[PDB]
Amino acid sequence: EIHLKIVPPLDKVFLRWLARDLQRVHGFKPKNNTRAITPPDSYIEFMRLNGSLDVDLDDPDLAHLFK
Amino acid sequence: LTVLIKRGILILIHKKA
Amino acid sequence: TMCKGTGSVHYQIKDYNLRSGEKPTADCVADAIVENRAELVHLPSSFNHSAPLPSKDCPTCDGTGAMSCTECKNKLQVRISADDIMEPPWKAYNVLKKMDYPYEHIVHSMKDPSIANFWLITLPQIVGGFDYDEDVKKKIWWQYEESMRYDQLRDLVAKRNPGWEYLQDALVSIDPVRAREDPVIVKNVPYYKAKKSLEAESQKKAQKGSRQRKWWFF
Amino acid sequence: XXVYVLVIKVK
Amino acid sequence: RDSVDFSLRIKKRLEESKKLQRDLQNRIRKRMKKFGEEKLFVQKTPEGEAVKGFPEAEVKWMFGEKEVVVPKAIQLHLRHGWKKWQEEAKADLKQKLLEDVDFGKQYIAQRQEQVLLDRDRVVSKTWYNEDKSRWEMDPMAVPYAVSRKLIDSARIRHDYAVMYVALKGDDKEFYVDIKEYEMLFEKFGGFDALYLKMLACGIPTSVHLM
Amino acid sequence: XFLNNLLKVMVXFLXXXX
Amino acid sequence: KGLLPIPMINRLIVSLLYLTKIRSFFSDRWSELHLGSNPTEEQDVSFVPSRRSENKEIVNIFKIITYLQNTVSIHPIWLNPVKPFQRSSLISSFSKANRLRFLNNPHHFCFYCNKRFPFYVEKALISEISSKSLHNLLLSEEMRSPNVREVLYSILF
Amino acid sequence: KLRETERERLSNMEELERKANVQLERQLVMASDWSRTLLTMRGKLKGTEWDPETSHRINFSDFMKLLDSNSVQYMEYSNYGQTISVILPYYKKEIIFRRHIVDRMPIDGWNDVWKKLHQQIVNVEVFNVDVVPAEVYTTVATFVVWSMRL
Amino acid sequence: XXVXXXLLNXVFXXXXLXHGRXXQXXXXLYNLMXXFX
Amino acid sequence: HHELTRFKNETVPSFIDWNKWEHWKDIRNWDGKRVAALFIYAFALLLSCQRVYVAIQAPRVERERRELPSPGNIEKFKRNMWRKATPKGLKLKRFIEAPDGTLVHDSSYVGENAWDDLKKIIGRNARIQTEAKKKLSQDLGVWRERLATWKEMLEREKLSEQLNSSAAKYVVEFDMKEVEKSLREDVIGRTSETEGTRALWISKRWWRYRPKLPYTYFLQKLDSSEVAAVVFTEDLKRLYVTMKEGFPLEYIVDIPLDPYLFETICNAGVEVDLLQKRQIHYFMK
Ligand SMILES: [Zn+2]
Repeated sequence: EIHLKIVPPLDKVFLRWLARDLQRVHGFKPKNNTRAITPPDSYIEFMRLNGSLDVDLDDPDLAHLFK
Repeated sequence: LTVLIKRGILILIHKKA
Repeated sequence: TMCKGTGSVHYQIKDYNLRSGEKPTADCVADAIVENRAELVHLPSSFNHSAPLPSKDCPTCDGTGAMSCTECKNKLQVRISADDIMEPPWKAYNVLKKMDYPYEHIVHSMKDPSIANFWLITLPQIVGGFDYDEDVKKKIWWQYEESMRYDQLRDLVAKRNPGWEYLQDALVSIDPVRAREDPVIVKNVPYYKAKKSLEAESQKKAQKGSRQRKWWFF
Repeated sequence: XXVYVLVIKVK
Repeated sequence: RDSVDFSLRIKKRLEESKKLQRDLQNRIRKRMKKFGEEKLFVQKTPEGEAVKGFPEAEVKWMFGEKEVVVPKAIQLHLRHGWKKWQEEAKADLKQKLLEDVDFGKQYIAQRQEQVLLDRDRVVSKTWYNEDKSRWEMDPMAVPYAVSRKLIDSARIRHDYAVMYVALKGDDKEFYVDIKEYEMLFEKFGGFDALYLKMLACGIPTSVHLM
Repeated sequence: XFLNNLLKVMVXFLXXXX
Repeated sequence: KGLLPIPMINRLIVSLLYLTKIRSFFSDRWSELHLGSNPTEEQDVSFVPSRRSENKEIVNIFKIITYLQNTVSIHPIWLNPVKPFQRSSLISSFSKANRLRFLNNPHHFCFYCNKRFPFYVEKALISEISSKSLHNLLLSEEMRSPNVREVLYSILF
Repeated sequence: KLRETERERLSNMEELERKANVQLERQLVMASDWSRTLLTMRGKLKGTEWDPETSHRINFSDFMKLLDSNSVQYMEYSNYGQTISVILPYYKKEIIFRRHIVDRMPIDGWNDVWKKLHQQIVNVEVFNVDVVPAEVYTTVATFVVWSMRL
Repeated sequence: XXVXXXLLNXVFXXXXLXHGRXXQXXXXLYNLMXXFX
Repeated sequence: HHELTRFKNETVPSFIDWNKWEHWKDIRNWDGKRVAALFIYAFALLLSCQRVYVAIQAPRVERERRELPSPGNIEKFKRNMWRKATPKGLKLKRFIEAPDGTLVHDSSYVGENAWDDLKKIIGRNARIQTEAKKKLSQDLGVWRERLATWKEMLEREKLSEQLNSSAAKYVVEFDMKEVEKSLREDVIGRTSETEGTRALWISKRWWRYRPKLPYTYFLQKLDSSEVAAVVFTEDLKRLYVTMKEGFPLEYIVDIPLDPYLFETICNAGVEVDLLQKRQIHYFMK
């Protein structure tokens, strides 16, 4: 089935730098009282190309339930 | 050409003599 | 790497344990340096500063510029293989694998729409005999235009147009490591500005000298 | 001197 | 007067950024003073070994006997709004395809065709090794199948030298070498990033002793 | 598992004898 | 082909864009350029022109040497004003200026007369499973082919 | 109509003369090499840059500074970079050239070092001495020398 | 000046260089790291 | 050397600490040494400017004192010579360095618009002397003032083009439709009968004596598009060249391992191959 390890034999330094950059970019900070800012046409076009704009058709709430 | 300094050190050198 | 191989690393006094009743002068700092009551710290010459600090020898390499491999130990400095007699393909390929084939001769020449079109698209389509998808071509073009931001900003800040310090801070904001070494960006703005004004008045007085030097032989 | 293709000089 | 105007716009947005950074620093100070006292210092690198291209003079922050990391200020505030309008656009398109009937069917047919094309492309590089009598795949396009999320399960020999990878909707257990993947993508993360992007996607993984 | 059922519907046929 | 990266394929583009300046966390573009493109566009060697070429040269050398010795002596004691851009084709001279700009020295191999050259030209199974589990080879630290294993086994013998 | 025959004759004459031109270029380069190796053994060229004399060692940083100062214009190369040497003029007038063997050029400065070297250098010298005739020399030589002592 | 309409919103560091993951993947990875905190 | 160390340690960083611009920009507290250094910079600037002015001016006065068949035909003849020299669509500019510090664009060098659109045939042969020209003209049966003035005017243009190249900068531009056509023509269409007969033939005629040649001349002749092939040995410590003309064709060039070697092997456009030895030859040794 599925299994994992907490201490893997992978490289050590890369995990530390990935975690540190994860704290430096994300941290834990959420926000809710914020109005969304519009992206320019360049970021919008790149988001179109990468295919991350697709609606979550996987979720069978109402998107896939009729199909 | 590959001279050996003690404590096991191998040093490559120039051509010959 | 802590001296990059140059060896002339900068030094700085970080903290000073001043006696109660004195002022932070320079001679008191020197006297503390005599008795080592000030924190002497090493700054790399890779960091370039507004004030050139004393550049002395790097203690990590003793001025040679290299660190010996301390991971290798004296007990295992020798092997048993007769690989040294038959010159292998893998040693040559490995020693040549750290030569990088330095691509700077095309990256700088690449900054042209027609030339970028050629190198990026036309050559792979001709040599490989394939054809790109439109997603591939458009992602190449987007990543290219995204990469050209720094050189466009460098060209714009090279004009010395009024208000160029804002574009200077934009350059130091977009990419730290490259802006730490760009010779166009000046570390101290009032330095360059007042030196420019002083050079203007200096060529004014140079014109005065070179114009009154021609009024005495007549 | 050196070859100074326009991307160096024009832009 | 246009270049100077653009540089003044840059200046005012940079002043906005510095004000944002200063007030976020103040908020961090007010929120984190409940634990300890600040010990800001530039700790000199204790490694002496990092020739792998990592930046120098890391900053160790102590607020008492604890650990804290200084984050980016304006970048987080922009990422929140960008993900917010991402969510709003996705929800608007969802409810719109809930209103109409034909455009949703066209969209799901396009998803069907693109998934078919991706799976066909990833199986265009397979082969059967009859010397060992198994199925093998190019590891080169193994990440690509991950991008479409085409992987069913991961079976891992210890020492991380060989993967056996299952295809979604297929009964084969493809044999792929990982030494070659390291030799290909050692500048791009190697197998460390490979196993990490198995782990991030929440794919089922399991290790065995072969 | 929408992708899994989709691929179950639309199984293919590639030789690639090597 | 790993010696000369310009092929005279997609790895060239990848090294052109992504490798040039921490995580950088993106190998997907490599595969996207790889599979996002679809192709749509006598083992018998001949030494005959090789032999006929040296035949031609050995023929021509005699007359050329006669004219040369009639002209020159050696004693015991316009075109483009950039030398590489002559008799070079369009695609050969294309990347030539790209190398001229960064590296300026041709070494200009012309000079002869030092102390070394006083001559002068004159022109006119219970425990087996536990053993399987026990072995701590998870640190590889190897970083070729099994044929090399055979030849190295022979060398060791 | 006969001027095209004149053009063809002039083209053939130009072919002959430029054949002779490149051939004389090769003549001079091989004759120069032969005269060089003939003058090397006799010792008449002793002390010049073609037969230098040993001196003190040097480090990587001194080589880097002398690279910034444009002194390096001749080298001696061998063995994939693990043993290199340089040659410097000095002012004794009498201008003499000395060789200095560089110590432990570590791993990865060369692609930067060759960034400057290739622009200063006028002529590199590469030595080709294999291992097996050297080893045959070691075994036969220790045999004969120790038999001479005996 | 023609691209500068977006460049004034593109001078904000390098925001289109670190986005290759959705929010959920980030959260999943985040809870799969160590519990030092 | 004892004082120079302390001079580096405590004088020049203290100098730049006094030359730190927080005090300099405030004119109301300019120190006496501060304005003294200002005056030193002014004097140095004046001296340097006057010296470079007189140094630039003096050879111009020297050449002034030393100095003291339509022109359209000249333009067409120079056009013909440049079309003989370099291929079509490569336009090469002579952008002249002015003494002041600006870059003047002349528009009369033939390297720009040469590509832009019974006595003429013989007279266009300047590679051959006029002696044999008149000898073979008497063999034809066919004016000395015109040849004399051709000689004079070519001397004039030679002197002018020599003078223009003292201090100038150069700019290429290709013809990307023509250049891409050349790539399709000569990279994809180079179908020589010699496909792979290079390394094997060396492996057979190893008994030949190939003389030695240096690295830098090997580079200088490889770049020239004079060589037909380049051959790599399996230890990458020897390289047997095979050019198109010469006596001998093949030589031996000993090689340093650097990337620019392989870069010029590429940009020259030569035949690249590596001889493969067997697996006993490194066990025989
Ligand atoms: Zn050091």
